[PDB]
Amino acid sequence: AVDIRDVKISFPGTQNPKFPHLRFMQTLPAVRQLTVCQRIKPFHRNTGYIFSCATSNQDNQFITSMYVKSDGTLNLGLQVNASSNKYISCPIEIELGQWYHVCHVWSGVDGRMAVYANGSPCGTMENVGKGHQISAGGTVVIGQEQDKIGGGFEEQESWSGELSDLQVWDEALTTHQVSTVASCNGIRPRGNVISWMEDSFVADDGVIVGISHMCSL
Amino acid sequence: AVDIRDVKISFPGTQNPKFPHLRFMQTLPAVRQLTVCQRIKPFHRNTGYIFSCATSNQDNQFITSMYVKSDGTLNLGLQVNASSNKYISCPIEIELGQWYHVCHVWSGVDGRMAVYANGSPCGTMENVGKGHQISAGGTVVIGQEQDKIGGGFEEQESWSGELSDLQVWDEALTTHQVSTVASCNGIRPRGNVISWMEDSFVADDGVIVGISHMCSL
Amino acid sequence: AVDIRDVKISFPGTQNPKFPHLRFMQTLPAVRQLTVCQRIKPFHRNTGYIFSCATSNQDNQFITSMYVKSDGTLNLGLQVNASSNKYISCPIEIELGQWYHVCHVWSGVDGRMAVYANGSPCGTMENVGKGHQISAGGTVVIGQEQDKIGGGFEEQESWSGELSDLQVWDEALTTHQVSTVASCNGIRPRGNVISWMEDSFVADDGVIVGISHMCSL
Amino acid sequence: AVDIRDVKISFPGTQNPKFPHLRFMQTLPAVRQLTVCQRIKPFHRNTGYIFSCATSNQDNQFITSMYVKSDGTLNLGLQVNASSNKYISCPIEIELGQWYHVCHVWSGVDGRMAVYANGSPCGTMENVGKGHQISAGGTVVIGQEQDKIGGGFEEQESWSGELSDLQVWDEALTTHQVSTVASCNGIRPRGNVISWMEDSFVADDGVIVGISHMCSL
Amino acid sequence: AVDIRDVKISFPGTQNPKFPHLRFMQTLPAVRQLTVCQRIKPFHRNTGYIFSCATSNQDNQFITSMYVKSDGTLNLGLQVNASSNKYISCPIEIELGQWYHVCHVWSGVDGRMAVYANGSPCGTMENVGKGHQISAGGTVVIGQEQDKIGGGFEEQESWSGELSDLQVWDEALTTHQVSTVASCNGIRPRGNVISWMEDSFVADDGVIVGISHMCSL
Amino acid sequence: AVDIRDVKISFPGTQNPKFPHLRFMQTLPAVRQLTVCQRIKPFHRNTGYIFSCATSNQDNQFITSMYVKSDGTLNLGLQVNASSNKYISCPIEIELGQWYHVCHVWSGVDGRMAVYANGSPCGTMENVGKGHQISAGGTVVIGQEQDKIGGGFEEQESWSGELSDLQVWDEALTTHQVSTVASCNGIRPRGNVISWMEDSFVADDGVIVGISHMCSL
Amino acid sequence: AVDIRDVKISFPGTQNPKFPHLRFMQTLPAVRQLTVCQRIKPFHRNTGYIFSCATSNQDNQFITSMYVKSDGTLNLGLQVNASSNKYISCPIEIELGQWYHVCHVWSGVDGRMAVYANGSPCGTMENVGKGHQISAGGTVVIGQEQDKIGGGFEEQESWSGELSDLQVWDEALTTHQVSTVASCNGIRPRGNVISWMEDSFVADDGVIVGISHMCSL
Amino acid sequence: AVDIRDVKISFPGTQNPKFPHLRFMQTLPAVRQLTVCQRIKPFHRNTGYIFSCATSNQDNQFITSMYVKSDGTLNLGLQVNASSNKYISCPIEIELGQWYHVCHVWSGVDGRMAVYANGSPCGTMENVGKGHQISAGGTVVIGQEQDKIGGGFEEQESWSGELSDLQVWDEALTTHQVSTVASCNGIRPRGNVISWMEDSFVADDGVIVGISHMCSL
Amino acid sequence: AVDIRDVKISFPGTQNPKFPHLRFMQTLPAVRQLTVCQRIKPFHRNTGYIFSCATSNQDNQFITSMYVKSDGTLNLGLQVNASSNKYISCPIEIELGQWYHVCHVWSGVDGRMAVYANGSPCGTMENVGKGHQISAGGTVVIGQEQDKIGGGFEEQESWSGELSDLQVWDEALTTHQVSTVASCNGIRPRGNVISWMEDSFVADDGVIVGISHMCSL
Ligand SMILES: [Ca+2]
Ligand SMILES: [Ca+2]
Ligand SMILES: [Ca+2]
Ligand SMILES: [Ca+2]
Ligand SMILES: [Ca+2]
Ligand SMILES: [Ca+2]
Ligand SMILES: [Ca+2]
Ligand SMILES: [Ca+2]
Ligand SMILES: [Ca+2]
Ligand SMILES: [Ca+2]
Ligand SMILES: [Ca+2]
Ligand SMILES: [Ca+2]
Ligand SMILES: [Ca+2]
Ligand SMILES: [Ca+2]
Ligand SMILES: [Ca+2]
Ligand SMILES: [Ca+2]
Ligand SMILES: [Ca+2]
Ligand SMILES: [Ca+2]
Repeated sequence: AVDIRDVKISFPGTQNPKFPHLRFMQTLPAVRQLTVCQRIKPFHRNTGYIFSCATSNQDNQFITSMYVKSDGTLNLGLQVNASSNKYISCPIEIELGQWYHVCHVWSGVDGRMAVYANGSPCGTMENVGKGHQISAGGTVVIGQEQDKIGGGFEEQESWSGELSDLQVWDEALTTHQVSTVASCNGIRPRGNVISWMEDSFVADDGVIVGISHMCSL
Repeated sequence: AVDIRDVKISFPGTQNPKFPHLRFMQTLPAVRQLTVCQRIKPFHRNTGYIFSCATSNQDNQFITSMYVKSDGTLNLGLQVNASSNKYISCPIEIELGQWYHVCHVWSGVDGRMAVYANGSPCGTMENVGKGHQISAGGTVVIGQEQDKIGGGFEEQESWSGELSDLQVWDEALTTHQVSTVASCNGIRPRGNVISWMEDSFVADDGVIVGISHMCSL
Repeated sequence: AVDIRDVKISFPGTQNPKFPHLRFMQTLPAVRQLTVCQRIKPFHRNTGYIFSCATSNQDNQFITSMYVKSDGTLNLGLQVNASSNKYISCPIEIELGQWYHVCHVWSGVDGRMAVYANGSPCGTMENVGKGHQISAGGTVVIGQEQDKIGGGFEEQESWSGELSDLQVWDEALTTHQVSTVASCNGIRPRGNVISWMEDSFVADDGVIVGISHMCSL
Repeated sequence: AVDIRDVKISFPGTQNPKFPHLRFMQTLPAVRQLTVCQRIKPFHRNTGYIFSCATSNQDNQFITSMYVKSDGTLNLGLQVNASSNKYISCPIEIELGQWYHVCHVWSGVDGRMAVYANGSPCGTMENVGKGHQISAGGTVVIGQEQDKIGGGFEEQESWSGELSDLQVWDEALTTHQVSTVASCNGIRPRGNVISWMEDSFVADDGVIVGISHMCSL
Repeated sequence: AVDIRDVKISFPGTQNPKFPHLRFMQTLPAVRQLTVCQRIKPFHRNTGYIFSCATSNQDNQFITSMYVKSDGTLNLGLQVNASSNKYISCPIEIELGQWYHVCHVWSGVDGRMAVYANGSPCGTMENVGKGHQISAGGTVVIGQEQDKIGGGFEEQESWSGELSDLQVWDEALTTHQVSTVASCNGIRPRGNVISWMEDSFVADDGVIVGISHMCSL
Repeated sequence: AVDIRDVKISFPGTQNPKFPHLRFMQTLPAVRQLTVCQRIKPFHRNTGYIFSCATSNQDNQFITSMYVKSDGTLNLGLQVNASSNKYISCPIEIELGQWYHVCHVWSGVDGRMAVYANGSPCGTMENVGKGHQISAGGTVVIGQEQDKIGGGFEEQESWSGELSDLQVWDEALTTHQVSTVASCNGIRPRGNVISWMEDSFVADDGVIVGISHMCSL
Repeated sequence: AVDIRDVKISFPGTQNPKFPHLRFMQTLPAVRQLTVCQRIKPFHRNTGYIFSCATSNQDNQFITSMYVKSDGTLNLGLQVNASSNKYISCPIEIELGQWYHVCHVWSGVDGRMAVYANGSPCGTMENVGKGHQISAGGTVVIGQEQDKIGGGFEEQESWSGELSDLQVWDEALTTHQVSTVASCNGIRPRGNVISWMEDSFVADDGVIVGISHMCSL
Repeated sequence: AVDIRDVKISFPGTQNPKFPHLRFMQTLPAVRQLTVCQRIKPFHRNTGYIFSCATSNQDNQFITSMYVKSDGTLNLGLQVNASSNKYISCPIEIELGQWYHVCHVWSGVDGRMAVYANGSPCGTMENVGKGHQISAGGTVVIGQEQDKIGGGFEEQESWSGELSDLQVWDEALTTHQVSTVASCNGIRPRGNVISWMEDSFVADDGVIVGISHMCSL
Repeated sequence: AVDIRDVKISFPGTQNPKFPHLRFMQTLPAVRQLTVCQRIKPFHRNTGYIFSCATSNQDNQFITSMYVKSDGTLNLGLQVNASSNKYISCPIEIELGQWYHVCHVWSGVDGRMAVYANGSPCGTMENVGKGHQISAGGTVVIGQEQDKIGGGFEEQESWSGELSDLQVWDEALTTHQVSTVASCNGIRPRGNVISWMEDSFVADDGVIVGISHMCSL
């Protein structure tokens, strides 16, 4: 049968008061490094936030985002501890309505940031949350940007499209690791902090549950 | 990895205006026979409707329901074409918070009804929608009873608990077939009209997505 | 994948001017013996004709029919060269909306007739078309009784239900052969005069094409 | 035995009031992307519509069509939401009465259109239903162009020839995927929204059911 | 594919001036023993000659024949050197239009005669051509009785039905050998003087060539 | 044992009133394309017709023929719907008394004609029965040209020689298919409309039945 | 090498201000059922708490405990939502300084309680937290009883001994499941909420890390 | 399952009076050579001591340390018998928050010192404890520098980061050996004096126990 | 080659000032349970001490001893924390100069004592060091009884004979474990605190090193 990792979620589109999203049941432990990967099929070209981690006193602990520009260039962004969104553009032309594997690697130890598109690195950046350590209790929401724990959504910050195979590690995966994670036929590794479908989450406001044909047809 | 059929959905509990439920994307074709099976972990002992099929002019086309009585006896009910809920009790003591495999087999050809609990038949009944044929376009909702297409929910008719491996055939499976469907280690067959996780559906109002440990530990 | 022999056709029901049926492209050679087998899911209990073979000057060359009685007894009928329908009842209780394998064996050589239900013989009969030889050019229609080549249907003579795995031999199969033909897991033999799905036919008036779950689930 | 995917349907030719065609039993869910592939043996060189998807208030939701020009060039057309037929010509000379594999890929997300002939791309086009999303409930008819749900056929818009292995996905398959879909000896994938022979359909007005010798001889 | 030994010939029926029959190209060597076996599906119950061997001066060198009596008993006859037909009845009830394996074993050395039905002996007889030796040059005709070399047929002596797997040895096979020859799944031995299909023969007057379903279905 | 496909028929030679020939029991369905292949050992160098298909109102529906010219060149002809024999010469020198594999491919869809000699194409031709569709009920005769259904033979139009492995498809096989059909050791495919030895036929006027040593020695 | 599940922790013994214990990094999601299993080597015979789950406003959310009586009888206790310790004695004589596998199964759905010793059930109890649902954010501490989140330890409530293979599920495992969990050579399943060694935890006050020789020697 | 050698310990960071560290239960025998290897993920760039061996009268018997310089160069230090820290820089740029395998090889026999980074030698040094022999009874502490047996920690001398697969031999491994020790997929050898996880140790002050993803993902 | 575990040591016999013995290099960690097993070939029948563990303030921390009585009965003794030698006699007749496997199991947790002879238990005893915990730093001497750390030997307390396969665990092995340890062909387990030949020791005063033929010949 199809593999559990090929299950996908669809974020139809936001418009107050409907905010399709996902909220994980368990909260994240305290972490000082983090790698978040997932397969995405973007719908809009404007900025939208995908992964949102918020604590009782910092709704902007960790937030991954993206936006495509006119020439079709992919721009992956990361914000740590209410900082400003830092972006890194990838040498790939995006086609709205298509699948892509993306990873964000963050290391508060030295404040390094690295984003990957399809197993290939796009580039790194520094002074991104350097010295910062996400407090324990992070609540995770997908497809919406929290301003309140698991709430306070702004339709203009939401992200629409399809998503699946979300994996998260509290370690900064190396460039050679990231590539084994993105490959479809690879060994398909699982995150230690969050393994797609293995860690339960909550759904609301019309998310569609289906299957991703990116890897298997 | 875990199999896609072991994914489960949790229906936390209803209380206006929150109605956790599922609504399938595709509507059912016109059918004159129907077998609906699924694994369930009931939470409450009072009547709740699980499978609800409604058309633009008959919100009560097909509705499976259940309720446990004081002695712990399982009672599976079926209602066809706005008829009255017909019940058949099973020779098994239910334990709220535990897994059970259940099937409802309906044949409008002769109006026969048969319900099974864990691959074993509980009994049959007659004159249940005899001669009736569910019109094409049936909309399916899980965990809520529709009074309107995909809506008009009544908190008192909702069903809470956990559910998974929902399979549906537009044929009246035989007693020997039903048993091969319920077994965990069996060949695990898939429904032709609805295959759990293979046919996409919509989620709203806090359903929890996780994994069922009934079959595999 | 599912086997080609598991394809089924559904005959919704007749009502002038709609006569759902099938008409084979090639006509039958001249034959003096004939075995017609197929899997059927009857809808009505009243007489209906399944296999109809008609020539330019005898629309009643060969016609298989059936009807269930009050007690649920199966009655298989055969008519040869405009004779009268001869019936043989089988020791099995029919359940409208269920699958059954049936065969009609006719031998104009001695005029013997034998009908089987699920690989088991129901009984034989004599003086049924004895000495008769169906002329070459027989046109075959399924689910309707011809009074004209490929036409002249009477809605009261039509047969509704589901059908599949239709096999036809111009030889009178033995009782031991018929049994290997009816078994699902058996070698599944194919008719030499007509092999289900292998010999093309024409469809009209709303027959539904799908798949039979009698053998494979 | 021959594989179920090799079953073919023949559309003899239209002439009021006879409109040979197929109508699928289940209606399409709401989709915003779509890939329709199938093997075809064209009879006429003039425009004819193959796949027709119509909703209660837009009989022109999605319609694939084709026509061969004097020099034998294949022209595949697509029309979305009552737009005008957009065509893309392929670098292949058509031979009426021969087999060809064809795919139409549409993505309302960015309005992109791509057509393939025998696993190879013919070219793409833009602004084709951009932003459009086919409403849920699409009724599909093959070999006829609907002006009414499952009706209102115009013999000048009908398409004749032979067809088989019709596969449909609610995702925009990639160019590398389309190629594995068209190959005969390939893994032969099945559509998630419509799998030839697996999803039941209705037949009327003389369609011939047989077998395609394109792949297997 | 089907085996060459399963090819069958049909002798429709004689009526002056039409005499369906077979005539072997090569003539038989001089023999003093002979075993002739073959599978037959009799049509009429009256006497008919199957194997006819004639020389330029004795049209009645060797002739096998059969006839069924009222109670359905099989009677196999043999005539040697213009003697009178000697018969031996078999303990089996014949059913016109069915297959049976038959052998005639003759030994001019001691004049013994033995006939078998389905690998089992029916009985022996003596003083049948004792001391006789069929002269070289015997011409063989099937389904007709010669009064002239390869001619002089009498419609009343013809034999109708189906025949196949004709084997002939110039040795008197033992009872244990005959049984290995009759079995379908056995090693299927071939005659040394005549091997069905291996030794060419001539056909005239409407014999039908087809395939026997006695052994393989 | 030798394969059933290696059985051959010999057409000794015609001379009124003797017309050695074969007539198939079942008639051909209505077809608009046709591929007829067979192995032949020609005896005479003058024109002779091999495959003759006639309907109740057109004795010249489809007729394959051949003739060798002085330099030994093979000329394969085809006539459709009483048209005139169209010929295509092959780049091979024929040797009367030798085996050759030949195919005629006809497509009434575009009126194309193609003939092959030993798996290799000799050439194509156009405007051969374009738009024509052979009516249902075609009677097939081998080695004689019908002027009447199964009769009206003219000794000057007869064809003598040996023939075997006759295969017929109601589809226009491609050039790559034709080659797999002609090879001896190949997979040896079977025609869907007529499979040598599998579809019964009638014989008269001295045809010799034997075995072909073209493929196996 | 030794398996990761055989790692053990030693709780030397408490004496203010030293409180050897473990505190898991991630907090428990909200749960309404729970199965906690682990291998233990008890040191003292008096009551000691092993598993302690505390939330911001209920330090007594879930607490497993045990004590051995004079006759060596094992007594497993459970306390839910500040209730009173409920005990169930097991039919086994404990030997301080030896290994034992223990499981606590709780289901707030019906308030059922069941404890096991070495894969065998000791007995069940009711009205234990019935209707209760542990709030999300439970902090888990091992070997100490919290009166404050991750603190407020009372040396008289601490538990000493050795522990390993701690597994936790948010489902109420069945009696048949518990048995496969306790066996050493079994498949050794892992908890979905807490998998020994897989989910990180914090150590303080002298816990000894080593290896358990209960299973492997 | 994950291998026992992949268990890691995290040293959060020191700040009086909290001194996260490890103290092995068994003391080191008397040794005159020593190889200490382990996988480390450094947090700070300033000097920190990792391995500390102290006896009743020399708290500075053996101490491994490291520090990264501005340009990211790794500097591994060793101190023997209260000598001064001798350093050797490695040709590798360190990235705080990443994994590296490191070994210190010391031989009091000739006073040679050699340090390796990732299986490769960085360089050697001499006159380092030449003639010295560590007295029996060495107590080992990790992540803290002892000034007292198992105590007297100075927060400015502590080392933070993650560590795992600590192996120790009382022999001076060769350069070829060190390389097989550092490889992940290698045979993974174990130290004879200290084998990670195999020899028990004590934990205090918040060390985190988890798993290293350096080798296995 | 012979296995390392079959190496044996011979204790010739003591007589001041010669005290043949062994002293392990590493000292024992602090333990509260202990299992000491070894193969022995006794020479004298009078009491002799084998395993002696002494700390800087208790030369009598743990001492195993034995003596054979007149009837040949084996008596195994144990002394803990300067207590008095407690003995347990075994139901086996000893033969000086022969091999025997012996184990002493001590559990200070409950003060239980158990001795085994050849995998079989001889009996248990209580109140033997109950509550006692051997302090860290135990020095081990074999074949001599220490009154001083690694010294102060008394010739009358020495033990002579041959010994090998000495294994020691800081856990109280179960009776079923002890039996797998004693068997020669068994899996031959190794102690975690002391593995024969794997943990280095010192030799003096004429111990003979050789090989034991108890297990392998
Ligand atoms: Ca925010
Ligand atoms: Ca916001
Ligand atoms: Ca309702
Ligand atoms: Ca309602
Ligand atoms: Ca009629
Ligand atoms: Ca009629
Ligand atoms: Ca239209
Ligand atoms: Ca139209
Ligand atoms: Ca005669
Ligand atoms: Ca005669
Ligand atoms: Ca003619
Ligand atoms: Ca003519
Ligand atoms: Ca408390
Ligand atoms: Ca307390
Ligand atoms: Ca120091
Ligand atoms: Ca210091
Ligand atoms: Ca002493
Ligand atoms: Ca002493």
